[PDB]
Amino acid sequence: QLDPLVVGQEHYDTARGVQSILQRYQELKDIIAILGMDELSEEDKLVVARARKIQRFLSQPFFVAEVFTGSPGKYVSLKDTIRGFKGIMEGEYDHLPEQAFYMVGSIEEAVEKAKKL
Amino acid sequence: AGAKDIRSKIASVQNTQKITKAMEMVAASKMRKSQDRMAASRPYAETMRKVIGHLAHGNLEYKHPYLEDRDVKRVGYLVVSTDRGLAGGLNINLFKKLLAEMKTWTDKGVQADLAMIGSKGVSFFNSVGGNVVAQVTGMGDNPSLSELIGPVKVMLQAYDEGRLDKLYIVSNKFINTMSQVPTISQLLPLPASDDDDLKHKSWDYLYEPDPKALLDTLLRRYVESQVYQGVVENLASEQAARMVAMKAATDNGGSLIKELQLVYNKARQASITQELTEIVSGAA
Amino acid sequence: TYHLDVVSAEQQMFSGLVEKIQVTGSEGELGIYPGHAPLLTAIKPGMIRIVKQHGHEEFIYLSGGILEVQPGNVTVLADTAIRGQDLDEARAMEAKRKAEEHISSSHGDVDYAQASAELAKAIAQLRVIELTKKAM
Repeated sequence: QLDPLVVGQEHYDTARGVQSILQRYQELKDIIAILGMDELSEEDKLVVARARKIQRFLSQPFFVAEVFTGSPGKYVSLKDTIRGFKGIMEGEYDHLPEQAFYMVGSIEEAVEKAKKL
Repeated sequence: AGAKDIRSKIASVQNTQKITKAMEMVAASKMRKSQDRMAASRPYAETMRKVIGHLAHGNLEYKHPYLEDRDVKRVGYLVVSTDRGLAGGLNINLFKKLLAEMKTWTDKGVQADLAMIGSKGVSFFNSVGGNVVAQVTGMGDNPSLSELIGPVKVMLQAYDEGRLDKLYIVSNKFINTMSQVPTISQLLPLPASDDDDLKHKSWDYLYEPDPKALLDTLLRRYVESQVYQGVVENLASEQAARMVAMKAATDNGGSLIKELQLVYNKARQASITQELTEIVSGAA
Repeated sequence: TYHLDVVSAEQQMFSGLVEKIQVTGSEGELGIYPGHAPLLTAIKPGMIRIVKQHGHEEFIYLSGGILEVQPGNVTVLADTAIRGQDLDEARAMEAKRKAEEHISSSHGDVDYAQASAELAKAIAQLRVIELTKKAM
C-alpha cells in the first residue's frame, strides 16, 4: 500500500526520505567504525545526526509494554507522525538532543522532553 | 555471508590497518622535525619584542596606532588551518571556537573579517558564508614567511587604514605530544609586556636614522613572526593529531578483524556441514 | 671580541664570536667594533663582512633587516626575502585576488596523497557493518 496513488504524495515522500537517509547512514557506518566521525564531510555529519534522531523517534511506548517499563502508552495518529518526520528531515528540530526523541509520542512531546533533558 | 566473501573483507581490513600503521609512523617523524623547526623560530621574536618594549614602554615612550586601544567597530581574524585531512577533530574544534567568539562579537553589532591560511578553513568558511578577504593555501610541510607576507599585509593595511580594529590570530597551541588546544590570541593592539625595562634606564640606543619610522618597521616585522610562529605551531599540532588519529584507527581495524574472523569461522563450519549432509542424505 | 647573532624569522644564520663587522645601514656604510655604543638601524640588502676572532673573514648575504647593537652584544634581525613598498603590495594583491575568486592550490605532500587514496580505495564498499552484527 506504500504507493502515492494509495497513501497520498506527502506520506509517500516522507517515508521515502526516511528510508533514503537511513540508508545513507548505513553506508557511512563502516567508515565511521574505522576512522571515527571526524573525517565526515560537514553535510554528512548532518545526515548522521538526523538519522540517529529518526532512529530514536521511531521508538514508541506501548500500553502492553506498560509492565516492562513504567512509561504510559501512547497512541499516535498518522497525521502527527508524518508531521513529525517531515519536520525532522528538513531540519527544523536540529537543535534538540537525541535523547529528546527516545520513547515519546508526537513531536510536541519531544520538544517538552528536551526541556527536562 | 559466504566464506570467500568474508575472507576477502578480512584481507581488505588488514590492508587498511597496515596503511594506517604506515601513516602513524610517517606522522610521528614529521612531528619531531616540525617541533624542532618550531624552536628554531623563537630567538627572532624574543629579541625583537625586547626592542619593541624598549621603544614602546621604556623612556620617551613613542606613540603609534598599533600600541593603543582605539574604539572597536569591526574585528579581523587570521585563521590557520591544515591542508590535509585525517587530522582528527583538530580543525573543527578551532572553527567552532572561532564561530562562538565571532558570534559574540556580532551580538554587539560589530562586523568581522577573515584571512585564511590553509585550504580546509577556506573550504569551510565559504560554506558557512564567512567574509574571507585574503587567503594563502598549499603551504604543506614547508611554510614560508615570504608567503605569509601577503594576507598579513592585507590585515595590517586594513588596520592602519582605519577599517579594522583589534585583530586576532586563531591557531592550535602545541602543548604536549598528545595535547593540543585551540587558542585565540591578540596580536594588535600589542599585548602588555609582563617585564619592565626600567633597568634599561642606564642606556639608550643611538637611533640612526630616526626612532619613529624605525618603530613602525619593528612592529610590522613583529606581528609577522608571531603569525609565522602560529603557523608553525599549528603544523606541529597537525602532525601530532594525525599520529593519534591513525593510532586509534589501527586499533579499530584490529578489532574489526576479530569480529570478521568469528563470522568467517561460523560461515565455513556451516558450509562444511551443509555440503556433507547433502552428500550423505543423497545416497538413498 | 663580542657576541654576534644573525637571526631570521625562520632559522638562525650565525652565532660565533666576532672582532668587528661591516654593514650598509640605510644611512650609509657602518663598522661595528667592540664596545660600540648601543645603536639601532635598518640595513639594506647586500653583503655583510664578519671577521671571527683569530681573524677569519667571511661574507654573508642578507636580503635586508634591522641591526641592533648593545654593550658587548649585537644582532642582525635579517629579512628572509626582499622587502619593499611595491613587492609587498603585489603579494597582497595576489592574496586578495585568490580570495575574491575561489582558486586554491595543491599541497605538495605526495606521501599523504598516496596513503589517502590507498586508504580511500581499501575502505570503500567493504560492507563490514551489517556483515558483523554490530549495532552502534
